[PDB]
Amino acid sequence: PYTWKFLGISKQLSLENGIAKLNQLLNLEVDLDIQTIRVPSDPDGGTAADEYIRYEMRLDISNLDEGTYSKFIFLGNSKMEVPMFLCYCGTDNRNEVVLQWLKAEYGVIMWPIKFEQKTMIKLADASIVHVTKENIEQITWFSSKLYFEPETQDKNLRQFSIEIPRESCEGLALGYGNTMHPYNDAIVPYIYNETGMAVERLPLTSVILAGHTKIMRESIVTSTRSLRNRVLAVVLQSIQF
Amino acid sequence: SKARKETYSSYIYKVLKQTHPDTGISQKSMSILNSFVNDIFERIATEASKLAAYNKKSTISAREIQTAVRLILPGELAKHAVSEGTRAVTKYSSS
Amino acid sequence: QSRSAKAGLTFPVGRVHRLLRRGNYAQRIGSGAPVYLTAVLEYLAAEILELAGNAARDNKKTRIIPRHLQLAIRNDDELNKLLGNVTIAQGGVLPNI
Amino acid sequence: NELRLEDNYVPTSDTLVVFKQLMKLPVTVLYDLTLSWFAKFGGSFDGDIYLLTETLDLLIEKGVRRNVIVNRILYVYWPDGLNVFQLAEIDCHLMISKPEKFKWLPSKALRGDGKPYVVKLQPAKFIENLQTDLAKIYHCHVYMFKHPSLPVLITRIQLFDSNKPLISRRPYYVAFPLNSPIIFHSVDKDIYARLVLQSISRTISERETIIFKPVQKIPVKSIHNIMTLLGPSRFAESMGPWECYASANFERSPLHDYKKHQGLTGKKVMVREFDDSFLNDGKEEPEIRRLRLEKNMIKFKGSANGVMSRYSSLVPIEKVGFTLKNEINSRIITIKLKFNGNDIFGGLHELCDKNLINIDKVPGWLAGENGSFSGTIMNGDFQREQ
Repeated sequence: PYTWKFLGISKQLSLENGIAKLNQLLNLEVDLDIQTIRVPSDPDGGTAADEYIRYEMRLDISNLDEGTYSKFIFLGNSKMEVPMFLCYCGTDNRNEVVLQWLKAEYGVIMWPIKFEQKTMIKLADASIVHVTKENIEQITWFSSKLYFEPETQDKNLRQFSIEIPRESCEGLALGYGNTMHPYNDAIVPYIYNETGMAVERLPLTSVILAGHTKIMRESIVTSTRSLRNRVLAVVLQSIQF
Repeated sequence: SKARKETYSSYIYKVLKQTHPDTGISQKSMSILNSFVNDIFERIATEASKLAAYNKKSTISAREIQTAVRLILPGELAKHAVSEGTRAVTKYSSS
Repeated sequence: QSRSAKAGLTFPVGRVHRLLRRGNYAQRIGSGAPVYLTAVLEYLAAEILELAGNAARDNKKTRIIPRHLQLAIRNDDELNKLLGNVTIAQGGVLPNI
Repeated sequence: NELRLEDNYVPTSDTLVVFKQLMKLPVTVLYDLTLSWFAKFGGSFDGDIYLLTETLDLLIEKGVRRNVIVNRILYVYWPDGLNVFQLAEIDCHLMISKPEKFKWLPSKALRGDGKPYVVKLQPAKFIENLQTDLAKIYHCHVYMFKHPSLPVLITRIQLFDSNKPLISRRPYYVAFPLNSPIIFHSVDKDIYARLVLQSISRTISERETIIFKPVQKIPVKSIHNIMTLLGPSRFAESMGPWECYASANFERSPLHDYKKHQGLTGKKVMVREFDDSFLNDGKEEPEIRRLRLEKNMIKFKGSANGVMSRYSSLVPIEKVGFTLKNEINSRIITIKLKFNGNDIFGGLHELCDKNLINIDKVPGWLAGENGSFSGTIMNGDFQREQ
């Protein structure tokens, strides 16, 4: 279980400017990664709006020490208002020393990331979707459950949950048909369809998939090796105005 | 449902148990003791009030009460009574 | 901690204070009068109870009776003269000899 | 077999635990018990009833602190210990004073194949047979008392062990309604729980085999509430929106006057939109606001005024977990809902007031119908959990 801390960027910055001068303050070597790929918003075609640039590096020498392991993953655009954001995992001094170094370098100031219901559910859609080496999209499904914590007096109803077996998830999407957003057309309406509760209006605490991710508003938790690309893209649009 | 009877019963019983615990009290004896105490208190209070009113004394104090009890109780008991009362008042003032 | 507890008197003190105030004996009441009167009353009650108890000892019975109360009161000549006008209910009369 | 206990045995119960039992009882009830206690077994006080009731009355006159009188009855009147009958009295009086602190579980009695057996308990005969069936194994002492304001007959059973004074165990409470197959008993899972409950079934039958089946698995407190929930009453099987039928106040007698019949007056209603306009959203009229708030109360309380602040339901429940199964395209879709809180159906009512949940599309089971029962739902039919 790895907990990810999210964080945004005010204006677009350049990070490969001085990897030689980012090390003497820290006294050990740090590598560089330059990478960009296609992020198809629509399978039929994609404009220049999905042009994304991603950076990644670490601060470590000891591979045996799995606990003292941290990664800083960057990704974002350059044409909309907010250019990019950033994410990191783990607690250490290495998670901030570079952070001050670009505190006083570029003039960008940080802010915690806010999630609400309009965004929280749609993250699991990007988590469950998969891409192969032949650019073929198939979905690996998971038995999602939701956490609800409604604020009330007398604490009459303080917490309740909804659980869906994902074979029934299979039976819902197939009934709707081939959809790229299963939670738009098979799951979320069906809860309103039967029980009459609006998931989005109600205060949602957590969306849990079966052993793949752990989504909460305060922070996202995932047991994978590294976060994917569709997740970061949907986060970027959500925090965009 | 009944307005409580104002008596000295608990204190009389406590005095008896302080003296000696073996024996007890009958209801008729209890009424007799209550009436006797009430009569003595009424006598002493009336005497103190009359004596204070005689010397156009607006208040009642320890001197007036001591004179009243000396008037009522005969001297043999009065000596012990005034001695014990003076002891009690002086020690209360000290406290 | 009650004023009676400080005074060491079994009979209460504020009780006598409120009784004196209620009885309109004087326009203004004092402060040593209730404790003095309470002490005198306690002394008299203890004296009469002890004499009745001694009469009971001579009566070899664990129950004390108005009979024994009359014995004590009338045997003590001073107490008899103090309480000459009162009559004890079911008290009986003294033997001639 | 003289293993039964009389009403004069003195177990070596700790002074501290019985000190805390008298802690909760009010002052006015301590005076009542002490007078009755001396009239039955006496005490160590060297005096008669009149002498005892005199000094005890004086403790009330002085406003004596309860710690003094509690110590008086534990260290002066009965320094040696407390009687079993006295312990039963303090337990039942604590039961009456605080009925919300004790939980109960329902159980059903069956005779033959599936014919329910209504219980008819004789206060005398039910005692000696239970004593005979229990003393052959363990020391047994029982006590029966009737609820002052309820028709139930609460029975407490305590069992003693030899490890010489006897060591008391946790008492077992079994509540018998007047005439109902449902029997409410306390919660216990020890050697004594299966020995007491089993002995009751054999004792109360006396002519045919009787078996006990647990109706529910989640205990509910407030013995007053469980009687309305599952005991013999009109409100059973007509809860939720159908609570208006339990108390027939909407319909007048045939001999009653016919001008007051609501056919002439009619009812004030509002049109509900069958087209889905709840998802998208203008300030509502206060009259429209009042009618909208009335719709929520009708489907959770059963009437505009309410059978019973306003969000409290007739019977609060803690945990209810539903399971919904439907058939779509020749396969079963399962959704499991679990609720937890103080008043589940009261909480859902408030959320509908804040426009979070559509009031038109909530089903009957979510509205409070057949409450306190959790089970699978199919084809519009509710099935209780086995």
